[PDB]
Amino acid sequence: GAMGSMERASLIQKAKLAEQAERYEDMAAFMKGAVEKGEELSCEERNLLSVAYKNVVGGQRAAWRVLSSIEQKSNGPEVREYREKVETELQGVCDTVLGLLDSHLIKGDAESRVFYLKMKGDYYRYLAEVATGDDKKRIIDSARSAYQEAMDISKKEMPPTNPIRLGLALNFSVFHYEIANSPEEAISLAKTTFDEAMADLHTLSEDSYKDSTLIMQLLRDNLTLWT
Amino acid sequence: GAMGSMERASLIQKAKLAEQAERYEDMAAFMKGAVEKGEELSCEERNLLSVAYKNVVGGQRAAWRVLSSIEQKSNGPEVREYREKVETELQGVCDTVLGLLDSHLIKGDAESRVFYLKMKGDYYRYLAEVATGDDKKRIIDSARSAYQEAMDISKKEMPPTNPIRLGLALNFSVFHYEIANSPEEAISLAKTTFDEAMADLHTLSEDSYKDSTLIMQLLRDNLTLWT
Amino acid sequence: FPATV
Amino acid sequence: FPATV
Ligand SMILES: O=C(C1=C(O)C(=O)N(c2ccccc2O)[C@@H]1c1ccc([N+](=O)[O-])cc1)c1ccccc1
Ligand SMILES: O=C(C1=C(O)C(=O)N(c2ccccc2O)[C@@H]1c1ccc([N+](=O)[O-])cc1)c1ccccc1
Ligand SMILES: [Mg+2]
Ligand SMILES: [Mg+2]
Repeated sequence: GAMGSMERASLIQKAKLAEQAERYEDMAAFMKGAVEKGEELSCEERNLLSVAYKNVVGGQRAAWRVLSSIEQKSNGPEVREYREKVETELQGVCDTVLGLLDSHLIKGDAESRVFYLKMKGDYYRYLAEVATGDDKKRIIDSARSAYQEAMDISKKEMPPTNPIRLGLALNFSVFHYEIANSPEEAISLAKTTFDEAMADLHTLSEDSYKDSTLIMQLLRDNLTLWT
Repeated sequence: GAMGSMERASLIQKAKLAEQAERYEDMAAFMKGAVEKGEELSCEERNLLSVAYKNVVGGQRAAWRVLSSIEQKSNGPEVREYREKVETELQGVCDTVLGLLDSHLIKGDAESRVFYLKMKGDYYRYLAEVATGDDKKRIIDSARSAYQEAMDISKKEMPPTNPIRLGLALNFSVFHYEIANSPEEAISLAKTTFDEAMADLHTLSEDSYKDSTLIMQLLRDNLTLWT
Repeated sequence: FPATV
Repeated sequence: FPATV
């Protein structure tokens, strides 16, 4: 493809250059070409992939919500039209990632399998944010199943302070509140996740405790805004 | 072209939507299609055009300087390669605007003619920032001539507090310092421009004084960093 | 909006 | 960098 004549190592190098330059579209593109070499990604490579696509899709969601809110207060076809144009681009990026996950990445180490399944649920969540009708809750089921399988693996194979486990549960909680119309389970899981991290705070790791304490603060922040 | 089936008015509407959504690439694209309808642009439309393309090219310049600085401290071809890739995109956007100016916009009212000629010098300046060799100072001459013609019109037909006149002179001063290797004329014109705005401060306008006082502060800021 | 990571 | 507008 676009990047198939480039060495995988150079693609990783340039993904990092693009991150320094805040060229997240380029970053995602280099990382996609790297994934497509057919070898698995290290922890650091996994995170370059997630960062790139999160920035790209994050800016698309921010634009969609602007226009969508304008489109609500307005109720000429121009706002619908343009909202729909951004919506269709957002859907294309989600499909790209979801295809990368099912075609190459998901397949491994437990932290690895949780990571990708949490991404599958996340980008199914972003599609759900803009979908409607029969297509919609087909998406919601897809998101839930990806999240559920990831929760089971992380409870079994990861300590309760692990930042992927914590971050997974923060996002599954948000899925419950904002997507599945169940503030109850959202609050329960957020509080269970925090309480259990504190019960076994001795499991924090030299390499990752800063990350865990941050996600734990975010779990409290979501409970504070939901109470 | 891409937008030729769309009403000019809808294109203006959607340029404004894209600005609210911070989709400056879309904004530039809608404004280009609007320009290409062949009618002149109002003051407000002129500013939608400049804003769009300034954000697009501004992000490209920020990325180029990151990589270029990395490329200097590094003295593998990957940094050169990627710098060159961003460089070539930056050149494409400048050529797009410069072609829009010569093919459609320059052609009118005096504020109008100054506005476009200042853009021609500006985007010739951004090409000069990355050019080399014979191609380079061919660009510098192009920038200077555009700026000079705009200075003459604004001195003759505009008051010294007019924000386009002030902004033009701020940028021509910067052209002298950063591009033409002449800190002398850069400082002179910046100080002349400020002093003359203050001499005739009674000419500030109800509709634009906030803009003039801001550019006047920026003129002082550049003198402060150049002294 | 609530926080995600 | 110096200021431009
Ligand atoms: O920037 C952040 C991270 C990285 O740079 C990185 O290597 N992390 C990491 C730490 C331990 C094990 C595996 C890992 O990947 C971080 C990370 C943590 C959770 C999630 N998540 O999606 O749940 C993704 C990445 C970061 C992002 C959000 C809150 C705190 C920190
Ligand atoms: O946002 C800014 C502006 C607008 O929204 C706008 O309508 N202006 C305007 C005011 C009077 C006459 C004609 C005009 O176009 C502003 C403007 C002023 C100078 C320049 N320049 O390039 O020199 C471009 C636009 C703005 C940008 C920079 C510093 C202050 C203000
Ligand atoms: Mg990080
Ligand atoms: Mg403005």
